[PDB]
Amino acid sequence: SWQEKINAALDARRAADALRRRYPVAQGAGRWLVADDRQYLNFSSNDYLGLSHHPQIIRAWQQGAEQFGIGSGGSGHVSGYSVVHQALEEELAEWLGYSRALLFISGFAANQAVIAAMMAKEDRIAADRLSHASLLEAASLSPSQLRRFAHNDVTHLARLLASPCPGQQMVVTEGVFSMDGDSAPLAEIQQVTQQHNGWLMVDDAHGTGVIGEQGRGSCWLQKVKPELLVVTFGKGFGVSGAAVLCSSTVADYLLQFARHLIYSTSMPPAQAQALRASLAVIRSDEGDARREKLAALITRFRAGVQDLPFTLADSCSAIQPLIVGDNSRALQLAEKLRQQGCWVTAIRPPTVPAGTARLRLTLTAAHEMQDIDRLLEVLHGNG
Amino acid sequence: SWQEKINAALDARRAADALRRRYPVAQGAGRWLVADDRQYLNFSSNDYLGLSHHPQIIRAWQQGAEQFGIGSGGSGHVSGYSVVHQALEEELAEWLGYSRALLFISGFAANQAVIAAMMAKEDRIAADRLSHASLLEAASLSPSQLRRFAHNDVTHLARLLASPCPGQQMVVTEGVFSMDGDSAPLAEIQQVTQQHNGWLMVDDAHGTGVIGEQGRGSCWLQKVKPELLVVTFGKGFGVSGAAVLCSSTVADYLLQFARHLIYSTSMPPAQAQALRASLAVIRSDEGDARREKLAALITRFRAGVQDLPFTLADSCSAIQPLIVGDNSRALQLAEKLRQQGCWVTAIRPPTVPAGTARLRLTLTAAHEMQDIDRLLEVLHGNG
Ligand SMILES: *C(F)(F)C/N=C/c1c(COP(=O)(O)O)cnc(C)c1O
Ligand SMILES: *C(F)(F)C/N=C/c1c(COP(=O)(O)O)cnc(C)c1O
Repeated sequence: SWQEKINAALDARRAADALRRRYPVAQGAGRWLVADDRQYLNFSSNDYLGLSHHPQIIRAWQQGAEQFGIGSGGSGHVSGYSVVHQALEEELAEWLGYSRALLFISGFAANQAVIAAMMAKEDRIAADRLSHASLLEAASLSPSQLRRFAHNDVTHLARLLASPCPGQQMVVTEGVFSMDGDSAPLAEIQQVTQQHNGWLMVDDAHGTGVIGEQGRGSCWLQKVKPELLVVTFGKGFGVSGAAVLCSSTVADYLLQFARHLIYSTSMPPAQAQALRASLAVIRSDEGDARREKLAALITRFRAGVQDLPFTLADSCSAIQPLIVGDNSRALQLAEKLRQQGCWVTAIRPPTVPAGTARLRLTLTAAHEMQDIDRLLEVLHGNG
Repeated sequence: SWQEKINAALDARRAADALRRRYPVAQGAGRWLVADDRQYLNFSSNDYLGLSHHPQIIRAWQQGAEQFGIGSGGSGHVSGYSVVHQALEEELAEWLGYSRALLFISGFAANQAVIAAMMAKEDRIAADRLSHASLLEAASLSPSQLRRFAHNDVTHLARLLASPCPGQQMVVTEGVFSMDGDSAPLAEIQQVTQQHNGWLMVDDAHGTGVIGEQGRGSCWLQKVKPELLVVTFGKGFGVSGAAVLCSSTVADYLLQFARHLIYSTSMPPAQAQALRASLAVIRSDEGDARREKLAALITRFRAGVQDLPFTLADSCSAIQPLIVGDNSRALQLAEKLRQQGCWVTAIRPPTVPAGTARLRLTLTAAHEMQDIDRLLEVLHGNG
């Protein structure tokens, strides 16, 4: 029966396997975390530039609501396409150097709409083995053929692409990777993809806003323009939502065929004003200050761990995995950090290679040097 | 090549076939529509209760931002599960009489996460031929078997279910249908689904908030509790987002397996406060007033069309399709309404049966009797 299927998918879970509970917080974004009325240094949010509490972004969200009300009313293809949506689209495209941008309610929605509209059964998707669940989930549902290349292995990607294919090949990878905060080799990737007449799709959720001149992100930093750029706004922009950046003809194609775009409610115009305000801060001198500060905090932390019995991943992004190895080790560590007021989150098997239990630490430009030193002090004292 | 595939999917579109452009508006939700600086009576938004501009909802969105900032910071399974998300979940579940509710960023996302997590290749989805693109799109991507039953045909549904199936059967339908605003026969549908040991999933996007005691929607009005209820908030709630309503064990199942829930950014807490404020208005005496007014406006309009050479669909929801038949007819009509300050949207083949060119009119409780009379006056004068 259905219940037997549900009770048994549940009942058959291992403990230190993959069971997951949600803890409610009063504040979850930026420097601090408030949980059951206790304040903690937050090293687990994705607010990399501390923009979630920026007063200009807050102000734009508030005044937007006064100007436009809240809900848009419907679809972009009906009466839900607001002048604010269109200004934001235009501002994104100009920023990142594309012809067009189309707004989406979330990155999952944007990654899904693209793949769904663009890939057919004859087609092939070549995706990095470590690509985000949203990319892979969609690629795996797609009727097209999914092939996963070894993380960042451009030789493998090359082989995958050179195999006879009855249609077209889309290559998918991330600008900054979710797990480890490492970058893809975009210049080389693009190079083999053009060699095989494929097109490239980059999800720069973790780089957007946070690196590059004016924060333009991984592609712009690396001098690569893929055919599809997906940026999402719930990380360094400090809000929520996403855009696909692309050419005139593909944006026209997506407007005709992308059902998720055709039939979904557009975002509240006030959310779109808050996104324009965030983009403005990101492109400004204040933008450069925040990115410089986050970089100095990363330097301070990486320097401080040299002395510690932990291993760091190859990241110079806000994402800093701290390899502990033994899961009882990690668990005990994480609970110790928490007891000392540093809120961190422990990642253990099966999520990652047995003996890779890591803390997935995040830093933001809202943090201060003395926070990093506290984290370091705490990592020293117990371990 | 890719470009040939894009240029040719485009180039090979028929005109009065399915080409679509987006018109930017200054205001798209509720009584009025502002476009290129002209005001129009808006008969094309999904703001059925006029709540998009309600001052208590606006106020909650604004003060939310002051209390919690904007972005949540990340996932519900990390530091993005706010006390406000949890109060909203609890308030929804209590309202609609379920054990649990899980929040989603949009209805598409919610319909996708459920189907994806719940349906396997052995399983079957039996969906109403007219189910919304989001339900069908997901059901069609699913590895499970999709079978479409004739609109509201419980005899056909019965046959579909009685066919040998190697797994489980999920029945999917809408509380109020998107296209025509008609209701499904939920009591009978549930009845055959239980007969065949299936479970039922209802998407009540178009009924939620707007009918039922305290606005509880189609299921509650019809005394049916399906196993999955999806409600979305961009229509009568006047905001954006969605929830799945379900049992303890299935919510636990969805928290473990629903990747779209596990790895997506949660909605801004301020958006969630605005949703709680909207639910409060909906459950209140003001709630009943708005629903009574929308009902009186529907009565006035349906009564006024009896005299006119158009045909109405079987709706007593805010959705009122006005059948015109001849597409040149519909087009000319719609452009005439617009020239007379009533913003309506014309739906023609191939979207609907040749000779079914209709205006898809919507009314809301923000409208007044004199708006309906203007629309009627305009429908009379030219036709
Ligand atoms: C973030 F880390 F909290 C969730 N990861 C989300 C993500 C997306 C999804 O977009 P969302 O807007 O959150 O629904 C797309 N790409 C990547 C790399 C990530 O991490
Ligand atoms: C509405 F009419 F503008 C769009 N129709 C959306 C819809 C959904 C999708 O949820 P969304 O929140 O807009 O992404 C799900 N079910 C139905 C019946 C409709 O109409």
